[PDB]
Formats: sequence, structure tokens, C-alpha cells
Amino acid sequence: DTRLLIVLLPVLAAASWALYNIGRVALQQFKRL
Amino acid sequence: ASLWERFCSWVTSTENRLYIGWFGVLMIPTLLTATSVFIIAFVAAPPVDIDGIREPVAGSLLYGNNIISGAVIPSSAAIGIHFYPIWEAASLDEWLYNGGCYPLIVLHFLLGVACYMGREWELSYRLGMRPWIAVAFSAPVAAATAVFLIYPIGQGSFSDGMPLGISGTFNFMIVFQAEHNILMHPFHQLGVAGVFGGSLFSAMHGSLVTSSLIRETTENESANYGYKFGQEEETYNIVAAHGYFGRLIFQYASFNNSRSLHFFLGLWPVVGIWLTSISVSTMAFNLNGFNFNQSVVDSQGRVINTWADIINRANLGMEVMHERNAHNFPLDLA
Amino acid sequence: RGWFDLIDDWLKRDRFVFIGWSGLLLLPCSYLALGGWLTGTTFVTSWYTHGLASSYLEGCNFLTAAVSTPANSMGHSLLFLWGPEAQGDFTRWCQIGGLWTFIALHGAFGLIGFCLRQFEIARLVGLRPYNAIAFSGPISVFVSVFLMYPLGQASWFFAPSFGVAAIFRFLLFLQGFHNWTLNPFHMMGVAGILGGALLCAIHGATVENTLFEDGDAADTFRAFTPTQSEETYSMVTANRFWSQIFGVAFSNKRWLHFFMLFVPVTGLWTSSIGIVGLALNLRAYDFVSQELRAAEDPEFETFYTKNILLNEGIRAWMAAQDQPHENFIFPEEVLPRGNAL
Amino acid sequence: MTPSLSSFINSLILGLVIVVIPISGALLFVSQKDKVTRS
Amino acid sequence: FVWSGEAYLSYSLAALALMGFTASCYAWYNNTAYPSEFYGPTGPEASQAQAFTFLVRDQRLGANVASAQGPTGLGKYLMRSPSGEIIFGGETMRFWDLRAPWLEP
Amino acid sequence: GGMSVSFPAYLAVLLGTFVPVAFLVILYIQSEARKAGASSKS
Amino acid sequence: GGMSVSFPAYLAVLLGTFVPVAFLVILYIQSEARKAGASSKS
Amino acid sequence: GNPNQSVTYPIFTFRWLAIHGIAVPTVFFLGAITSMQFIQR
Amino acid sequence: SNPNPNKQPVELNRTSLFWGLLLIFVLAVLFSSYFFN
Amino acid sequence: PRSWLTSSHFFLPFFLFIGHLWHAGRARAAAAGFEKGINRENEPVLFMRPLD
Amino acid sequence: MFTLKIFVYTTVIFFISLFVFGFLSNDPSRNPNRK
Amino acid sequence: MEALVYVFLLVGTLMVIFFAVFFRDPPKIAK
Amino acid sequence: ALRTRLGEILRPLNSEYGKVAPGWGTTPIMGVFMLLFFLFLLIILQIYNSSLIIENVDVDWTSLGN
Amino acid sequence: TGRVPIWLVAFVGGIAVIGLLGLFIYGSYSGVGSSL
Amino acid sequence: STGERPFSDIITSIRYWVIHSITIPSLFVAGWLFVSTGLAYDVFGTPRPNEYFTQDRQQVPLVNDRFSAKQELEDLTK
Amino acid sequence: LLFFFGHLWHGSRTLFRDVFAGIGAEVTEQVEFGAFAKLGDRTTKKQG
Amino acid sequence: SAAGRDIESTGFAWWSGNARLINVSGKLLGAH
Ligand code: CLA
Ligand code: CLA
Ligand code: CLA
Ligand SMILES: CC(C)=CCC/C(C)=C/CC/C(C)=C/CC/C(C)=C/CC/C(C)=C/CC/C(C)=C/CC/C(C)=C\CC/C(C)=C/CC/C(C)=C/CC1=CC(=O)C(C)=C(C)C1=O
Ligand SMILES: CCCCCCCCCCCCCCCC(=O)OC[C@H](COP(=O)(O)OC[C@@H](O)CO)OC(=O)CCCCCCCCCCCCCCC
Ligand SMILES: CC1=C(\C=C/C(C)=C/C=C\C(C)=C\C=C/C=C(C)\C=C\C=C(C)\C=C\C2=C(C)CCCC2(C)C)C(C)(C)CCC1
Ligand SMILES: [Cl-]
Ligand SMILES: [Fe+3]
Repeated sequence: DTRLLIVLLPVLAAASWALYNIGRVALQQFKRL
Repeated sequence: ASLWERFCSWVTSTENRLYIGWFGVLMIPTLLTATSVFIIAFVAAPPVDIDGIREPVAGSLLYGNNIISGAVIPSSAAIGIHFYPIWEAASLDEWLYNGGCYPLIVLHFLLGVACYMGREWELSYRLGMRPWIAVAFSAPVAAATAVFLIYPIGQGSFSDGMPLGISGTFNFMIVFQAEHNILMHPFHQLGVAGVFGGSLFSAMHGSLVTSSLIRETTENESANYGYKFGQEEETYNIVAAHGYFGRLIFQYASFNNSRSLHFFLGLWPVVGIWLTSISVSTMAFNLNGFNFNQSVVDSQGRVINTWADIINRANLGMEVMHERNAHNFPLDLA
Repeated sequence: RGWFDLIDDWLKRDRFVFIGWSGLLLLPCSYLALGGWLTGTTFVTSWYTHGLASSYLEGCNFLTAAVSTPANSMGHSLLFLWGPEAQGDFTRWCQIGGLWTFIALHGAFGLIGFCLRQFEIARLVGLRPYNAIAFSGPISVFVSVFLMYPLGQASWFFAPSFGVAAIFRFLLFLQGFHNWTLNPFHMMGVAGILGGALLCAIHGATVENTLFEDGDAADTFRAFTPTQSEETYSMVTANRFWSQIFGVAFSNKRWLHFFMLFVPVTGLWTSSIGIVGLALNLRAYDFVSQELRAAEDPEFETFYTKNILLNEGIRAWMAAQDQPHENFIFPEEVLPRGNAL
Repeated sequence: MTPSLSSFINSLILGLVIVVIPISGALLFVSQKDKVTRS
Repeated sequence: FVWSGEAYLSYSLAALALMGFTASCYAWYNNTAYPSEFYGPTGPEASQAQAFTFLVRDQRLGANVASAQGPTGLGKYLMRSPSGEIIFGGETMRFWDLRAPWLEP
Repeated sequence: GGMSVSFPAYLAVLLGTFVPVAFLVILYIQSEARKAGASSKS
Repeated sequence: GGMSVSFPAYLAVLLGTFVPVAFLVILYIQSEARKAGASSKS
Repeated sequence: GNPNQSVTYPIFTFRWLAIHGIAVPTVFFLGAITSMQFIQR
Repeated sequence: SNPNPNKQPVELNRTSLFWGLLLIFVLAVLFSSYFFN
Repeated sequence: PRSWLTSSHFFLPFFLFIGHLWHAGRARAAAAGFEKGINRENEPVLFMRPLD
Repeated sequence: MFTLKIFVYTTVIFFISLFVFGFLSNDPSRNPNRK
Repeated sequence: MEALVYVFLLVGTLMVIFFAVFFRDPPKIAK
Repeated sequence: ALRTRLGEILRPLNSEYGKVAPGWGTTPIMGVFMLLFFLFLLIILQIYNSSLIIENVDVDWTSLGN
Repeated sequence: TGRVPIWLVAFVGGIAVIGLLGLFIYGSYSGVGSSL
Repeated sequence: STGERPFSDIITSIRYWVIHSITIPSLFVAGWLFVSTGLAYDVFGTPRPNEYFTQDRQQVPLVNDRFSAKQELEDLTK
Repeated sequence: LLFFFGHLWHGSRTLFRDVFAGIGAEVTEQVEFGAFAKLGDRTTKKQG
Repeated sequence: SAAGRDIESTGFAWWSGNARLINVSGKLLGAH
């Protein structure tokens, strides 16, 4: 269990950088339609 | 106007029913004596000592041998790759016991398709067109050189070549995969991707033409009667068959240039059979396939078998049982 | 408007990849079969199934790695993850061999979803349905070698395992134990596949060779727009060339491309008819006219009679290693060796 | 009542619950975004 | 001939194909221009050294090495060539025309 | 001096040949006789 | 429990029937297809 | 030549989801297969 | 017992004969060795 | 090293023969004129008598 | 048996000298587009 | 006894090769 | 068109060609019965395959024994 | 200029294809499954 | 020609490399720790190269029962 | 197995009955990409 | 002067773009 969150922690680091640059512009899409 | 130029303009004349050009001065008499010896020695040849161990193999129609068992048997291994014509025999039936019919067919057939390949160039010159159908026939000619000539050159005798028969080709393939591992060779691997891939693209391109035909025909009659031969316009929408296949995979995975599409039909099986014909000829000089026997070992050093070992237990079982009394020493041609 | 008519408007809309109503069956089932092979070739062993290490995790490359067939011990089981064999546990279900029936059932429901897709594109754009018909060859090999061949046999063990070298067992498995090559339905199939590889090579390299000088450049690939009315190649010259080189030649471009449909598919459908008969051991093994003769004449020999002895070499040497559940404990004196090796 | 029987009925719920998500996910994706002049 | 640049290449590719096929059969058969102490033994003489090293071993066990009575009725160790020379028996009778510097004495 | 084969298979091959061979020669000759009846002597 | 008859005579009867039977069905179908080509669609 | 300066375009299309089904397992597995071969027995 | 309107003639050109004469012969080339056994 | 030198010297000079068949074809088709394709204004087959 | 070697080598040289003297007799002028 | 069947079938399919080349339906350009 | 004594008593059976029910009809009634038949077909497939071993149902050849 | 070239994104993605396939041939001569 | 943002005007954009010049390594690193922290052997049942054999089990492991294979594979490792 | 093909042929035939002689002239403008929102629907002519 | 380094300066495309040196003898000598 404890090594599962060593694998998914770069995945959580990947989506955190993805939701930093897109979270202004992904809010534009869901409010548009 | 000369006595030769009047003959020289008949050979290179396109008015004949079959083109009889200057390569056809060599392939017509060589194939017709590779036909007349093949038809006679399939029916009424005597049994042939193929291995040179004085045990003849009876592969003609008189001696039993329904046609998924009969074969023009290869030469004797005591002869080897020595030149064995009729006049270097003491008698004609002594020539038949050592298997003289196999180099008389296969040196005339190989010289006949080499001048079929030049004749396929030659009509593309006198008709005024692009000439590279000789290049596309160089994939079967090399593959007929690989099993018939280059594998007897590398492996010694003419008995190692492919027997001219249906069950002889299945015996040639099992003995090959015993000693050369063609199934795990990465150039035969490309050839079956040009054989399955070529069979894919025949069933793919031939489908998309016949599924997008414009109806110059009625309902009850046949569809093929709507293409008048020698017409100017295309009989099928290339833009609709591209818009079909651009919806099937995605839009840019499909050639709406029909010349680059049709070149890809001439590139995928022809390069693949070029790589098969190399592989059998590089295995003729015993550069075999991949050998991952006993590669996976654990920490104690005990051998763990992989899937290449169960191929090898097949490869070893057809190794001990082929040529069942022709071996006297423990290693096969080592 | 509507509710069911709404979902038909969205699912059949024009996008980069097309979903369609077949995409509710194709796009999940193609994903878990193509992806389920790629995660068992990467990680999942076969050590408790066959005694074989076959994955990239335990030291195999792209050739010698597979999701292997489940067991003889299970025996025709569908092998669900929730099933009675491997109840709930994912790690046991990978170890029993249950990924093979995860792939071969999603593959058998994905090829339904792709052939329903080829019906759904050709109906929407307005074409004829001759691509779902030509795909019925590849359906009838997957439904008859991976499903109808092991279901008649003993278990899922004797099926082809999804891997590169594990198929190369199955070709030599049907040579030694079945004399597959002498089967005339397979010999109908070799002349369908090597005939289709001829027709793709000889038609593709004669319309790149009898084509009209439409452009002015040295390369000819630029001289074609898709929406041109005129023919991009000369049918009369290509008819003239093969009438004198070969002797026969096509005169119908419309019949020519149907012959490129019929020769691979009716070659692939005929060899599928034979391997249905190979599930029942209704094989074309031996010529009984020549086995009576070779027993009643100890100097009668043919390449057929040499092919039978090669099959008893394959079936007696591989049997201790291929089927380890049977416990074949053949000593070294009783298996058929030849002489000196 | 058998554990091989109750695992099948639990598979019918788990087949339903996970694959009601493309039933509703292809229903939210159309009532928020649809074609302009059609059915 | 044709007198152009694509022509003069094409004459030389057919000539280099003739030399490249010849240089293969040099490397597979010759052991004098391609000596065996550097390139290894050739295709024939590997198959003839095996018949030689078991002609030695069973002679060292006291057999008359001629009159072998091999299994097919022919010579096991020593045999007769089709032209009538005394050659090595077995499968290696196809390589009977071997000239190799360790057996030519 | 002999090869014991299946005696009904001479009927399986020759009736297996000459019944569908005669089916195609039935269909071909009437197809050209319909062309000869329509083009000529119309 | 058996009657030893001549084994080539199964080929003498059935090819002796189906070769001249197929000769007359070849000639009859083209005779009516020539009538159908001449009377209709002239 | 220049970037698309002001034209509107959706970012989470279905072509985004169709690629990331085959790309995000790929860059996970490459790197898992790369780490398998430094493993000594 | 009126005259039928739905009757239609059957065509077969010489190409379709030569394929059918080739096919029925080659299937008899192929399967004769297995029928004779 | 004989088994590499002989195997690769089928790989090179067989392909070196294939490009000779490419270039003996192309040089005699470029010197004659029909290297970019069949001339549409006069193709030579349409000015020939047919086969039979 | 020697008489066949005299007869084959008559025939093999006959089609070879038709081959060599055939392609020497102005073969690239046998095209279309004027000669 | 049965080799007569194989020689008849192989010559009899070699005549259909002969008749399809020289006695073919002659393709003539749609006038 | 010939009208006989048998074709006159079978006349209202071959009468209403193309006389459908409007709209969606009994299609949600049909989709329940198609689902229940498919749910029936997965049960007896798993009974045969011994993935659904139920009490007092033995799928051995010894079921019809003494 | 706010843009990467198309040939540059295929170049550094092209070296890594040779880079990953370079490690797959090295890893077949080392470690587990290399007959060592 | 479909109405959405094109492919090659995404790959060339500077936001695309500002978002995942890191998450193409961050999936490569997450794949690396899946096969190096012992998780790839455990959740897929693959044996470690010292866990092929066992001091109590020198032979090869093969499943024998079908329904009690959960009880057998538990008693086949350790 | 052979009846699986003929069902797949006849199910291809009973749906595609009007294109059995071949496709018409209405196909060319309804196929090319991005013209319509819903594929095969000429009432969705996206535009402007 | 200078000649032939494009598609529509010689006819050959880039994959054939080694055969723009047939009628160019100076670059061909530096190519050899
Ligand atoms: C000289 C080359 C040559 C020739 C002529 C053949 C010919 C044949 N092979 Mg064969 N084969 C070859 C090389 C060759 N093979 C090689 C190199 C291999 C790999 C080792 C094989 C492997 C192989 C397998 C595995 C099988 C065949 C089969 C066949 C038969 C049908 C082929 C088919 O459907 O393909 C497509 C055919 C065409 C596109 C054109 C038709 C060509 C005809 C059939 C050739 C007839 C040749 C015959 C001798 C008659 C010549 C007439 C002449 C004397 C006038 C045919 C007898 C199959 C078989 O057993 O069927 C009996 C089969 O299963 N072959
Ligand atoms: C009192 C109630 C009752 C009882 C006791 C039975 C009893 C039975 N029914 Mg039954 N039935 C009933 C009511 C009942 N029925 C009613 C009310 C209906 C609705 C009309 C049906 C409809 C029905 C059908 C349609 C079938 C049965 C079958 C059966 C038999 C199952 C055992 C067997 O051999 O199946 C063995 C058969 C199966 C398990 C079927 C599995 C088929 C799978 C799902 C699909 C296989 C083909 C598919 C295309 C895959 C091809 C791929 C290939 C490569 C594998 C058994 C005799 C089956 C039968 O008689 O088969 C012998 C059957 O097919 N029943
Ligand atoms: C001395 C040998 C020689 C010479 C000088 C030429 C010269 C030429 N050829 Mg030619 N050719 C040759 C041998 C030769 N050829 C051989 C051996 C073949 C058979 C394979 C061909 C087949 C051939 C074709 C089919 C064509 C030419 C063309 C051309 C012209 C342009 C070449 C070009 O742009 O390629 C640019 C180079 C490339 C695009 C790269 C190709 C790379 C190949 C596919 C892979 C090579 C694999 C190699 C063994 C190992 C590589 C290692 C790998 C890890 C990277 C030029 C006049 C063209 C032409 O007609 O122009 C007039 C043309 O279309 N050639
Ligand atoms: C004494 C003797 C003879 C001894 C030999 C004994 C012996 C070896 C006997 C065996 C012989 C034999 C025939 C065995 C066959 C085996 C067998 C069982 C066959 C069954 C037949 C079979 C597979 C039926 C299923 C249907 C099917 C899949 C058929 C495949 C068809 C096939 C094999 C080949 C067709 C492919 C082919 C040759 C195409 C050539 C096309 C071509 C050049 C067309 C001309 C042309 C080309 C163009 O490109 C253009 C543009 C135009 C315009 C044009 O016109
Ligand atoms: C020595 C010089 C070279 C001579 C080579 C001679 C070889 C001649 C081969 C002719 C085959 C003709 C077959 C009839 C078939 C025939 O003639 O059909 C005629 C047909 C004509 O096509 P069309 O353009 O006229 O089509 C229009 C009609 O179909 C419209 O409905 O040609 C073809 O379909 C393509 C032929 C493919 C190639 C034929 C198959 C090759 C396999 C042959 C089988 C060999 C068996 C050997 C057993 C012993
Ligand atoms: C079964 C399972 C699952 C899952 C599935 C999935 C999700 C999968 C995925 C998968 C993925 C997602 C991926 C994988 C893999 C991939 C890969 C492995 C890729 C790639 C590689 C390659 C491709 C190689 C090589 C190359 C390159 C690099 C490029 C160029 C070419 C070549 C080929 C050379 C589930 C959940 C259902 C549940 C149960 C279990
Ligand atoms: Cl030996
Ligand atoms: Fe086409």
C-alpha cells in the first residue's frame, strides 16, 4: 500500500502541473457549453 | 531490309500473340525443356537415391505417389554440387538413379525466369511505358533462387534444395527449421509481414474500390458490365473511398493520392519477399535465426525455460529424425 | 429532439476518430484486448501455468514473451475474475491464466465491434458494404483458431497463446501432432494468401508502371489530385502488356479489384474450415494407401513417408516439455532418435 | 445461496454499475452539446 | 549501349553484383586466399574435420578403420568417391573435393 | 505391384468433375446462343 | 452378404449416362435461349 | 507561422481522450520496461 | 396461370467459363489424392 | 567470420543487382522519353492492331 | 553419349549467339517515338 | 489404375490453360 | 389473379401489409424481454461450464445413473 | 516566436526512440534473461 | 477539416511543452518506480528471480485442481 | 461457420439495397471531411 | 550559375534528392 503512493506521486505531480496551466482555460470550456 | 534485320524486327515485334523478344529467345527453349522434363519425371521417373546412402526415394506417379506425395526428387548427395548432365553419365538410367532430372529442371527453370524477368522489361520498352515490373518479379525470382540454387551452394549438395513436388516442400520446411530456425529469423519475420500485409492490402484496396463504384449499370445484371473497357473516366470515387477509410481509422491514415497508394501496394510484399529470399540465402551459409535457448536463469543458476525452448524441443525432435541413417557422427555438418 | 434521437446525433457526429453505435462495443473491447495483451506481455508470468517464464519483467524480449494459455487443469473454463476458480483476487487470476480469456473474449467481442463499424461507416457515407464482407475472413480465423479450435480439443491450453514465439510453437504443434501442412484446406489457404500477396504486388507495380504522363516533374506522385475525372493510369496498355507476357490479362478494372477481394478472403475462409475439423482430430494425417504399402514393402519411401517420421520426432521430444501436466517421463531409450545424433 | 451463484449476481450489479457510466456519460455529453439542425 | 549517366551507373551495378557474389563464394569455399587460421575453417573442412577426428578416435580404440561397415551399407569412416578416390564417409561425401593443408599431407 | 485405394473415390472425382464441368458448359452455350439470337436474326 | 461385381462398371454406367445426358441438356438450353433471343428482345 | 492568437478552440476534445488512452499507458510502460533490464538476477 | 413477369435470363461469358473450368479441375487436382487416400 | 562475410555478401550484391534492374530500366526509358509515364496524346498501344 | 554433348552444345550456342548478336543489333532504337 | 486419374486431371487442367490463352474472349475497346 | 376456396379463407391473414404501430410502440417492452433472454443465456452457459455450480445440479455423466 | 519547429519535436522524440531501443539491446546482453 | 484544434498546431505550441516537458518524464519516472520498488512483481503475481524455486519446492509449480486452485496456489508459494 | 458468412452477406444486402448497383452522384459532396456536424446528414450544413 | 536544390528546379523530390547531380558534374565529384 505504501509503495503504491510512491508510484502515483509523480502521477499526482503530473496532474498538479497540468491543472496549473489548464484550470483557467478548462473552466472556459465547461462554462461555454 | 537486311537478311538479319528482317529477322531482328520479327523477334522484337509486338504483333505476335505472345511476345517473343530477345529475352524470349532464351526463356522459350529453356522453360520448354524445364517443362518437358518436369512433366515426364513427375509421371514416370524411377526412384532416386537422394542422400547417396543407396536408399532410393520413389516420387513419381507410376510408383504409387498421389500428387500430394510425388516429387521430382533432388540429386544424390554423393554427386553434390558437381555438374551432372546426361553426357557425364555412363547410361541414361544411371543418370536417373542419381537424380539427374533435378539439375536439368532447376538450372533451366532458373535461367528461364531470369529471362522472363528481362522479357517483362522488354515489352515495357516496346510498348512505351515505365519498366519496373521486372523489379517486382525480382522478388519471386530471388526466392526461387534461394531455395533452389543458393541453398545448394551454401549447404553443399543439390540434395538440400527444395524437391519439385508438393510434399517435398513440406519436407524442405521441416528440415530447414530443424537446422536453421527460420521461424525466429528477423528477415523471415519481415516476409510474413509482407505476405500477411500484402494479403491485407489486397483485401483492403480491392475492397474500397469495389465498395465505391458509380452505378453505370442496372440492378439485376452483373456489376462488372458497367465498366466499358478502355474508357477515359474512373469507375470509382477515390474521394468517397478515402472518406470512408478516413472515418475508419482517422483522416490522415489513408492515401487520397492513388499513385502513392498503389506504390505502397508494390512496396510492401515486394520488399518483404526480398527479405525472405535473403534470409534463406543467409541461412544457406549458416547464419541462423535467433537462439534464445536457456537464456532465462534464476539466482541459483537453474535454467528456466521460455517459449523459445518449447520451439527448440520441436526443433530438436525434427533434428534427430530427419535423415535417419545418413548421419555417422554426432554433429550435423559441423 | 427526442432522447434516443439525441444520442444518435452525438455518437454519429463527425470528429477526428468516429465513435458510432458500434463504438459502444468496439472502443472499450478493443482497448482492453489490445491493452490486455500489452500488460501481460510486460508483467504477467506463465510460471504457474506452463512452467515457462514469458514476460518482459522476468527477462524475455519481444519474440519470446506471451500471455500464455491458461492450464489443462481448468479445462474450457471462462475464467472470470469474480469466478469460482480465482474468486476476487487479481493476482491469482493473472497466475491461473485468466488474462488469456480476458483477451480472447474481448477480442471476440471487439472484432464484432469493428465489423459493425464497417457497416456503420458505409451506411452513413453512402457506400457499398464490401469492407465488412472482406473482414469476415479475419473474423473467421479468430473465431476458429482461438475459439473453435481449443473448444473442441481438451481445454484452453491447446489454443494459440498471444505472443510472437508462442505462435511459433503452435505452427510446429500442428505439424507434429496434426500433419497440418498436408491438410487440403490449409493448402487452399496458402494459395489464397500467396495469391493475395501476388495480386497486391502485380497490380500495384503495373499501375505505377503503365501510368499517364500527367505532370512535368521527374517524380509522378505529384501528378494526381484525388478529385480528377480522368483515369490516372492506362488500362489498355496494362491489358496489352499482360496479354503478351503472361497470355491472359484483365479486361475489367471493376472485376480486377473484386478479384483482389476474393483471393485473400476465400483463401482465408477455406483454411478456417479445415481448422474447425482439426479441433475434433478430423485431420488429414496419412495416406492409408501408402501406409499399407510402406508396411508391406520395406524399401518404399517418399517425402510423405519421410514427413510422417518427422512428426513422430516432434510429438515425442516436445511432449515432456509442452504438456507438463501430463507428466510424460519418457526415458532416453524409448523416444525415436535417428542414427548418430 | 451458493458462493459461485452469488458471485454471478454480484457480477450483474458490478457489470451494471461500472457500465451505467457510459450510459449516463453518453447522455450528459449530448444534452449539453448537440447538433444545430437535426433530429 | 545507352550513353547517359543513369546508364553508366547501371553497367557498373551489374558488374559489382557479379563481383559481390564471387566474393561470397571466396569466403565460403577458399582456404588459401582466405586462410583457415584467420577466418576459421570453411564450410566443407569443418564437415571433414569431424570425419577426421572420429576416424582418429575409433582407430585409437583399435578398429580397422577401413572395412568400417557403416549403417546404410556404405563407408562409415573411409569411402569411395564417385570418380573413384578414397574419401571420408558419412554425410561429408558431398565435400569430397576439399583441399585443406592439414589433410593434404 | 499394386496400391490399395478407395474404390468409390473414382466416382467421387469423375462425377465430382464432370457434373460441375457440364453445369458451366450448359450456362455458357446458352449465353452465346442468346447473344446470337439477339444480335443476328433479330 | 455380398455380390462380387466389376468395379470399373460403375464408371461405365454413370459416365455412360451423365456424359450423353449432359450433351442433350447442352443442346436443348441453347436452342430455347436462341428462341428467347430472337422472339423476345429482338 | 505565428501562433493561433485569438481563435477559439476546445481543449478537451474526444481526440484528446483517444490519444491519452494509448499514450499515457505507453509512457508508463516504456520506463517500466526500461527499468526491467537493469534488474540483475 | 398468367405469364410470369419475374422471369429473367442467365448470362455467363467466356471468362467465367474458363475460371469455372479451372476451379472445378484444380479442386479435383487437389482432392483426388485425399479421396483415394 | 566466413559466416558473416558470405551472408552479408548475399545481402549487398543481390540488392546491388536489384538497383541495376532499376537503372537499366530507367536509363533506357529516360533516353527514349517515357520515364514520366505514357504520353496521353499518343499512346503506342492504341496505334497497334489488337491481338486477335 | 558424346553425340548428345555435340547436339546440346549446338543448341546452347545457337540461342546464345541469337542473344548476343540480337542485343548488339541496335536494341535502344526498337522503341516507340520514332527510331 | 489410379495414376491414370492424376495424369488425366493434370493434362486436363493443362488444356484449360491452353484454351484460356488462345481461345479467349477478345477484349476490344468499347467503340 | 386467381381466387380459390382456400385463398378466400386465408384472406385477412395476408391483409395488413405495412400497417405499423406509430412512434416507438412496444419497444421498451421488447428490450426487457431481449435482456431477460440474454440473462437466461448467460446462466445456462455458466451452468454447463461449471462456473455456476448450484446445489443438486451435477453436470457429470453420472447424473443419469443408478 | 512562441513556436517550436515540427522537425525539432520529431528530432528529440527521435533520439529517445533510438535511446529506448538502445537500452533494449543492451538489456538483452545484461541482467536477467541474458544467459549470464 | 473537422472543427477542433489541429494536431500539429498543438505539438508546436509553447504551452504544450510548458505543460509536459515534465509529465512525459513524470510518467516515465512513475513507470520506473512501478518496476523498481517491487510493485510490478506483487500486483501481477510475477516471481522475483530468487523466488522461482523454494527450499520446500524444488520442482516446477503447476496447478492441479480447478475449483480449489485458490487453496493450491496459496500452498504452492511458501 | 459457413452460415455465419451468408448471414453477414444477407444482412449486408437487406440494409444496403439501394446501393447494390453502385453509389450515386449524391455521395461526392456528403463524404468530404468537416462538411457536416452529424455524419451523413444534409440538414446539418455547418456554415459561416 | 548555381542550379538545382529544390523540387521544381529539377523535378526530383527529396527522397530522390540525391539524383539532382546527374547533369551537375561538380557537386557529383565532391559527392564521390
Ligand atoms: C518454383 C516455385 C514454386 C512453385 C511453382 C510452387 C507451386 C505451388 N506451391 Mg509452393 N512453395 C515454394 C515455391 C514454389 N511453389 C517455396 C519457395 C515455398 C516455401 C518453402 C513454398 C511453400 C508452399 C506451401 C507451404 C504450400 C505451397 C503450395 C503450392 C501450390 C499452390 C500455390 C498457391 O496457392 O499459391 C498461389 C498461386 C498462384 C498465385 C499462381 C498459381 C501457380 C500454380 C498453382 C503453379 C502450378 C505449378 C505446377 C508445377 C504446374 C506447372 C505447370 C507447368 C508444368 C506447365 C503450388 C503447386 C500449397 C500447396 O500445397 O498446394 C498444393 C501450400 O500449402 N507452397
Ligand atoms: C421449465 C423451464 C425450462 C427448462 C428446465 C429448460 C431447459 C433447458 N433449456 Mg430452455 N427455455 C425455456 C424453459 C426451460 N428450458 C423457455 C421458457 C425458453 C424461451 C422460449 C427457453 C429457451 C431456450 C433456448 C433458446 C435454449 C434453451 C436450452 C435449454 C437446455 C439447457 C441445457 C443445455 O444443454 O444447454 C446447452 C446450450 C447452451 C448453454 C447455450 C449456450 C449458447 C451460447 C450462449 C452461444 C453460443 C453460440 C454463439 C453464437 C457463440 C459462437 C462462438 C463459438 C466459436 C463458440 C435445457 C434442456 C438450450 C438448449 O436446448 O441447448 C441444447 C438453448 O439454447 N432454452
Ligand atoms: C552504388 C550504388 C548506387 C548508386 C550510386 C545509386 C544512385 C541512385 N539511386 Mg539507386 N539503388 C541502388 C544502388 C545505387 N543507386 C540499389 C542497390 C538499389 C536497390 C535497393 C537501388 C534502388 C533505387 C531506387 C528504388 C531508386 C534509386 C534512386 C537513385 C538516385 C537517387 C538516390 C536517392 O535519392 O536515395 C536517397 C536515399 C534514401 C531515401 C535512403 C534510403 C535508405 C534505405 C531504404 C535503407 C538502407 C538500409 C541499409 C542497408 C542499412 C542502413 C542502416 C540503418 C540502421 C539506417 C541515384 C542516381 C532513385 C531514382 O530512380 O532516382 C533517379 C529511386 O527511386 N535507387
Ligand atoms: C505434370 C504436372 C503438371 C505436375 C504438377 C503437379 C502439381 C504441382 C499439381 C498441383 C497443381 C495445383 C493447381 C494445385 C493447387 C492447390 C489447390 C488445392 C488450389 C485450390 C484453389 C483455391 C485455393 C481455391 C480457393 C479460391 C482462391 C483463394 C483462389 C486463389 C487464386 C490464385 C491461386 C491465384 C490467382 C492470382 C493470380 C495468379 C493473379 C494474376 C493476376 C494477373 C497477372 C492478371 C492480369 C492483369 C494484371 C494486372 O495487373 C492488370 C492491371 C490487368 C489489366 C490484367 O489483366
Ligand atoms: C512461355 C511464355 C509464357 C507463357 C505462360 C503461359 C501461362 C498461361 C496461364 C493462363 C492461365 C489462365 C487461367 C484461366 C483464367 C482466365 O483465363 O481468365 C480470363 C480473365 C480475363 O479477364 P477480363 O479482363 O477479360 O475480365 C472481364 C470479365 O471478367 C468480365 O466479366 O483473366 C483473369 O481473370 C486474370 C487471370 C489470372 C491468372 C490466371 C490464374 C493463374 C493460375 C493458373 C493455374 C495453373 C494450374 C496448373 C496446374 C497444372
Ligand atoms: C488487463 C487489465 C486492465 C488494463 C488494461 C490497460 C489499461 C492496458 C493499457 C496498456 C497501455 C496503455 C500501454 C501498454 C503498452 C504500450 C507499449 C509497450 C507502447 C509502446 C512501445 C513500442 C511501440 C515499442 C517500440 C517502438 C517504438 C519505441 C516506436 C517506434 C516503433 C517501435 C515499434 C520500434 C484492466 C484495467 C482492464 C483490468 C484488468 C487488468
Ligand atoms: Cl556424417
Ligand atoms: Fe483499386
